[PDB]
Amino acid sequence: PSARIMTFYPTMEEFRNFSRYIAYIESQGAHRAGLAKVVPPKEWKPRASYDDIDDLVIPAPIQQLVTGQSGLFTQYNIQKKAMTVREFRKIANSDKYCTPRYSEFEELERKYWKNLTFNPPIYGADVNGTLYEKHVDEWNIGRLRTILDLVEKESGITIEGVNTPYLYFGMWKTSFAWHTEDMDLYSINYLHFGEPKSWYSVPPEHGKRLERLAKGFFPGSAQSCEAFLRHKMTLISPLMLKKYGIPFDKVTQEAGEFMITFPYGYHAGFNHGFNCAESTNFATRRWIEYGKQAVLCSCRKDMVKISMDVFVRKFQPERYKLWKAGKDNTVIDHTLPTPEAAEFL
Ligand SMILES: CC(=O)Nc1ccc(O)c(-c2cc(C(=O)O)ccn2)c1
Ligand SMILES: [Mn+2]
Ligand SMILES: [Zn+2]
Repeated sequence: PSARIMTFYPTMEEFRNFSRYIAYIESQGAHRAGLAKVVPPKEWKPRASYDDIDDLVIPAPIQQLVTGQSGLFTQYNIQKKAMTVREFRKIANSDKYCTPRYSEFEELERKYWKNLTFNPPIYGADVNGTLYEKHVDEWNIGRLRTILDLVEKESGITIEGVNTPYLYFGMWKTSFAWHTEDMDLYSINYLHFGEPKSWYSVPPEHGKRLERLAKGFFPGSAQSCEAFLRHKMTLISPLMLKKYGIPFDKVTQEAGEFMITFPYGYHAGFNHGFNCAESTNFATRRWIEYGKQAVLCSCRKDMVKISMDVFVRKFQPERYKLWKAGKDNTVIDHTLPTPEAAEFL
């Protein structure tokens, strides 16, 4: 109602059916913030121990160089040589790169935005893989069983990090820039272990305002691409958002907790120290209209585009002809929960 980030605490019985619970948190309005936390039942664990992954290879570690001032920044991601987790961790916990001393989140937050452009960190990002054991059937990021699977059930198409899992090994001050998901999908993020990850979110109903702000500050960027925020290079501080009246909220994700982003929910954030997160995209019936209307990067060829055709055919058959003819003028109402939420309404 205030479009603020909500947190949920499912029972183990509730935790069993992933799609149904997302339908439930949406019936509670969680999607309005564009971001929600889910704390799993105490009984649940995805892997017995994380002690046997020191030899896992991070194929393409990136150094995050950041340039900018007064709350506006551009981030250049520079690929470094491959690396084992053990090698990463020891860099991460080294004195040069480890978390500074701090009392409250607010202080660490100030330190992040103050030292953003100094001493570039390394982010072990976009590693193909899962840390779930094969037997875990609840909230398994490797096989969430949502209608996004249609991309690989009806079509034979695989998209790394999108319907397959990605691992993110973070250290202090590693960042994810402001962005929505590819095709404005949902995403799920599970923090396996380590120091926290802090998130900023803008409600989907005020997302355009964020985009107008960004276009204002980066007009050359705006001109050379229709959706340059999809480059995931743009950092904008909470003080800049507050100054220009963009509504937003912030939340800190601890180890063992899930974050869900919702369609067209802009988010950004940073890692507090050494940690590991797993994520992928997923969809619900509500996403389809977002997919249909998503504005994509127009300046790169290696970017993610999902043929919406099969989703329209299967879930909106009465609109298929109209859509295919270019006359579908459905307007998205960001406050409405996905259809599956009828059960709880
Ligand atoms: C390097 C890249 O393609 N960026 C990217 C693409 C899609 C995403 O969902 C995220 C992302 C990453 C995180 C994270 O690094 O923890 C959190 C939320 N979103 C980051
Ligand atoms: Mn994301
Ligand atoms: Zn582009």
